[PDB]
Amino acid sequence: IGRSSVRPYLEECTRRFQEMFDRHVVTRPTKVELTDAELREVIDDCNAAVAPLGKTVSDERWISYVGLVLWSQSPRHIKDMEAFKAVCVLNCVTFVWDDMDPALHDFGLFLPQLRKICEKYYGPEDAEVAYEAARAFVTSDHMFRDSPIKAALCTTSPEQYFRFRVTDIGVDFWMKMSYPIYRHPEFTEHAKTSLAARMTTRGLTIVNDFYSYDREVSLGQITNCFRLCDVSDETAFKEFFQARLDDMIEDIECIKAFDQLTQDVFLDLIYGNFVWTTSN
Amino acid sequence: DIGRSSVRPYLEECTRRFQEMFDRHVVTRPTKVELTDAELREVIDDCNAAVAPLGKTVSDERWISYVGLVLWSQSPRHIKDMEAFKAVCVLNCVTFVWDDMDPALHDFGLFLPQLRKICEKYYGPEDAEVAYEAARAFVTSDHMFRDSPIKAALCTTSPEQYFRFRVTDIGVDFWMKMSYPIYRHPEFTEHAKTSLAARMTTRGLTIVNDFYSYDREVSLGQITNCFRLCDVSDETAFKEFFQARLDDMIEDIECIKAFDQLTQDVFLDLIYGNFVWTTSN
Ligand code: NA
Ligand code: NA
Repeated sequence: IGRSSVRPYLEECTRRFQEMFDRHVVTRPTKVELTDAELREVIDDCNAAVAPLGKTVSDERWISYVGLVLWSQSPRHIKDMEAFKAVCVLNCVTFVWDDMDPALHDFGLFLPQLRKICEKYYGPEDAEVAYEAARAFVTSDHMFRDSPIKAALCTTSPEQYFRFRVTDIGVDFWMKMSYPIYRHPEFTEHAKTSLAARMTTRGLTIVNDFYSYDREVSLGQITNCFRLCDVSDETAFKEFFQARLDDMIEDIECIKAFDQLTQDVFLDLIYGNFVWTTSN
Repeated sequence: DIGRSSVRPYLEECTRRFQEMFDRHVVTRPTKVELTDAELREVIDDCNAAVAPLGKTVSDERWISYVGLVLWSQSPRHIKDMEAFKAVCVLNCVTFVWDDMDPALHDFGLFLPQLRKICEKYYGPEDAEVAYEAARAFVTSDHMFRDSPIKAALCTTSPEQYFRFRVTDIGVDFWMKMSYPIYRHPEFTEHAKTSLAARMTTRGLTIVNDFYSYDREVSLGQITNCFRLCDVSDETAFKEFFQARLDDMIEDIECIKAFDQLTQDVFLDLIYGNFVWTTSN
């Protein structure tokens, strides 16, 4: 699996993902607009949060990361741009954290910076919800490095793998820091029960996994669902890829039973993630 | 008509096969946490206080029957905090009583402050907020999904969509988020807080609960039961579906054995203890 690649399938799978979204989601992703002042505030807060780790990060790097939030959130339904900036900052600094050598992970310096971001942008209750989700996420990543649990869950079956990824891909965290953006009671409850995360995990993870496969297997990373099939066998791969598209479609069609605003947000997230993933 | 279907022809054989599966795959027999008379009386007093604003009188016998689920399903070897344990006893019991009420009588303005009072009595400041939020989210979910098209979609589409809904709906995320203070075990605490603990144990709990509640639930039009996804009046179709559900339980148990020893003891004691309590009452 160390020298395997999905490169033969890259164009066809991209085309098929886009065809699926065009058929099943229809509504095209749009990019949330930040003013120059708002982007500056976001970048200032990102830099302050990773400064204690000695990180200098370029504006260009921060802006590439924040594009995920601008594309994946749902601009029609935004009601709180302070929460929106918080998600921009939290997303960005977690990306930088996840790219660092783990041996330099100083939780004592980083967790208080996450808390500071949450207390700046959210009300008291929401700040605790967002902070706990951020804490749980980065703590999980640390716990499962070389854990037998990760090996068991990621190699047993797609169901066990996606069960691990509800947390490990970050979508529970994303939902629990994003609901204040929308101030929509139903969405808030689905975020807090993690049903929102459970409904969107496969569509986010399958896309992310396909486009990270070559890099991740080159680094010995096992958290990728395409490791569960023999990608070098075109027949096995196409069968597995179709099964994953079927998973995404079943989730999308189930999401359409949610209330209109919630379904818009869930579907914008899955489709926006795909656009951002393929653009950068 | 599914409203008249029954799993009664399969009751004995399925009970035997569940027990055979647990004997082979979990091995360690459930044991009952012991409560002193004083501790049991404190639990019952707090249960009665919590539901008194609703005008509910409940008998000691009824509370003790509910308490038994916690005494059987928790893991006595690993207990470190019996205050947390009493909290789970009280929260389990009052939630059972709430769920058995006519929903027309659900006064959240009266009930939620009583849950908060319980949490603040028995837990530290941080844990009290975690347990209360999970209790709040659970009872709020029940309210918002009554007659919801989301419930219909998730519960009729596939077993995977159904179990995704039941991670919350059957209460196991709530259970884990009020139970981790019992054990003060850092790994378990994190699995409870990420809800991986709930996701690992949902199928084993739900399949057992669904099997023994089927006749009751279908007679009331309740759709939250995985055996509605098969034709239980066709023996061949039922046996195939039941085996598939047993396979799900086994795959989860075998995966749970990859967790650290204390965590896996707690997870497996929960699934197997739930089955013992379910069949005894
Ligand atoms: Na968008
Ligand atoms: Na037990």
